[PDB]
Amino acid sequence: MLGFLSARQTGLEDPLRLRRAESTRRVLGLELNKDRDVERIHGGGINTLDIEPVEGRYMLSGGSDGVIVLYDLENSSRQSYYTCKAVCSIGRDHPDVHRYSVETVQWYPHDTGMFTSSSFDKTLKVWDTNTLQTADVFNFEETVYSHHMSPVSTKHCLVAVGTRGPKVQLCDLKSGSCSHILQGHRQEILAVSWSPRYDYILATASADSRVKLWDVRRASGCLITLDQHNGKKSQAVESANTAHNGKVNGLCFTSDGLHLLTVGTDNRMRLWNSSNGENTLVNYGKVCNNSKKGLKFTVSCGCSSEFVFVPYGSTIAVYTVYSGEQITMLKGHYKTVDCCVFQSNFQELYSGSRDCNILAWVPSL
Amino acid sequence: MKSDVKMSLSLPDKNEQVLFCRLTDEQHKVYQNFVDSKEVYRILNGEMQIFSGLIALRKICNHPDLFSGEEDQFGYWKRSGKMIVVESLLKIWHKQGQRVLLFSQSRQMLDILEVFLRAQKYTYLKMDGTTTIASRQPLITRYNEDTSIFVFLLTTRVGGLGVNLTGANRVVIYDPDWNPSTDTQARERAWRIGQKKQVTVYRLLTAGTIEEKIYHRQIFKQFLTNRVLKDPKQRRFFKSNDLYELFTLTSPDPLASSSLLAKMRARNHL
Ligand SMILES: [Mg+2]
Repeated sequence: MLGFLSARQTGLEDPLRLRRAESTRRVLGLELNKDRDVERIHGGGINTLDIEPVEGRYMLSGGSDGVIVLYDLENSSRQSYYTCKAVCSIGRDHPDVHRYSVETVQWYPHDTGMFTSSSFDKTLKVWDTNTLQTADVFNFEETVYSHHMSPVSTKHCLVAVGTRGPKVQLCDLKSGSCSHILQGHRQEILAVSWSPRYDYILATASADSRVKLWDVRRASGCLITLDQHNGKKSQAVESANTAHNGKVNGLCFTSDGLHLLTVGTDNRMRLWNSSNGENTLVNYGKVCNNSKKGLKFTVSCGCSSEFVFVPYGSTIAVYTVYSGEQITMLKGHYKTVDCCVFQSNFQELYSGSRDCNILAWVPSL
Repeated sequence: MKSDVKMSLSLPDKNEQVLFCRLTDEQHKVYQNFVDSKEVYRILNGEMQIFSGLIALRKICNHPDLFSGEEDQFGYWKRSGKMIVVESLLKIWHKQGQRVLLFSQSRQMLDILEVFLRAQKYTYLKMDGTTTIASRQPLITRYNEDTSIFVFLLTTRVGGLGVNLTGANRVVIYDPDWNPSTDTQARERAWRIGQKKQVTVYRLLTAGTIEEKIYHRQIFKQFLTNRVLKDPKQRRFFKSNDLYELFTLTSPDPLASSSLLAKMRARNHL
């Protein structure tokens, strides 16, 4: 560390070097902080967490009890110990409270004033943060497994929604248009994720073992269908070209958006080239997931090496994205881990679980 | 539209008059005896298909070719009010030295109008679905090029729909269609890029007959269309309830989450 400080101060190394190497050191030293706590407000398991992209101060949380909690992650107290207090909550007495499990919650990118949340009550509700009243509701004929707003779209404000239906619903928040559908899957879409690089590229993963990349502008179907083998087992595409040997219940683009991470119920995670959907053949070992719903996992950002934090049963397994080497397994939960979300400013991780807890993992020292 | 472009296109003026013709006494008698006929009663009871009666009434307003009544041959112009109007209009327009575009939904009615025009000394030209396709564009070219030809007899289905007939100057839609756009395109066959003379469109409806009801249906359809092509603030069609009493003869005499939220509150408050 002193070598790094001397190299920064004297100009030998670009300051980016110290930032990234130190962020990596902080990620490797990630450990259950009993020096930070998150206030318990969910009566049920936390399915989803979303730290706001701008300022990374506030966190959303969606529980299996249908409540939504809005936490403050800043240590406003002068103590070195603090509990991330719950600023707001869409509770059991809120007239717009979700009637069943909240399966996803997402901040509106580009601004903290609005956030969206989808539930098994077959609704995607748009919320105004400040008044904490619904601004819009998109009713679906089938329960929602996962929604996603493009983190990048300065132009369009589409929400890609995956339900048990075989079609992907695109809901335009600008004048409310929930008619657009991307058809081509055959079973429940368990995960949807817009590309962080391309405004109109959407990756959708379904229980039929297939992951498709779409260009929602295009009028001619999915761009790419991910194939495990890349052509070794090639068939006229009616049932082949599966990303996994089970359900694909998790999607995550790497930070730069040039690669796609899929996790499926074959107990595998794969890394794909997001441009041509070619498997990179990164091993990653065995990733125990048997989740019957969407599995939310995140990547690191701004480190010397990129990481992926995947829920591994009751632990959070940390892997290097581009080598497969499992960094470690963070074990502090008591039941299966449903979701983890990465605070990119301080290399902090928050993970929710079915045990009605949200655990902060902070670097040691 | 030809209102956001027309000033930038140097098109001549346009009229869209709708004439309410009157049934003649014999045409009225046939229509009255058909609405009073038992077949209409079977239609109104759901026993028989509405299409038969609708077609019969449309034929009656076109011309009583149901019962074919010298100078009493088939399709004599004086037996139909719309043909009386057409004869007067053709007389005036011929003396005004003008070229007319005479449309009809029906091939049979087009044949009647052809026999009528040849009863006059008018020189005409006819293009329905039977005229061989290979001759249709020559026909159009002929009509557009030499002005000795006075009227152009057209079915709205072949004579509408993309053909350029700017050599025509007057256009009369002899008979309405259930579909509004058939007649919209038929009337727009004249007032196009290339029309150097003022155009007026005449739509002939028999007053108080099925034709006025078809006109009401297509006004309603046009309003439903304008609600979603030109503006969503359309005036409700109130002229009628558009029901199954059209078998009655009634001869007259990045967004920053606040524009977005504001739009949401707007949409939902409605
Ligand atoms: Mg054309």
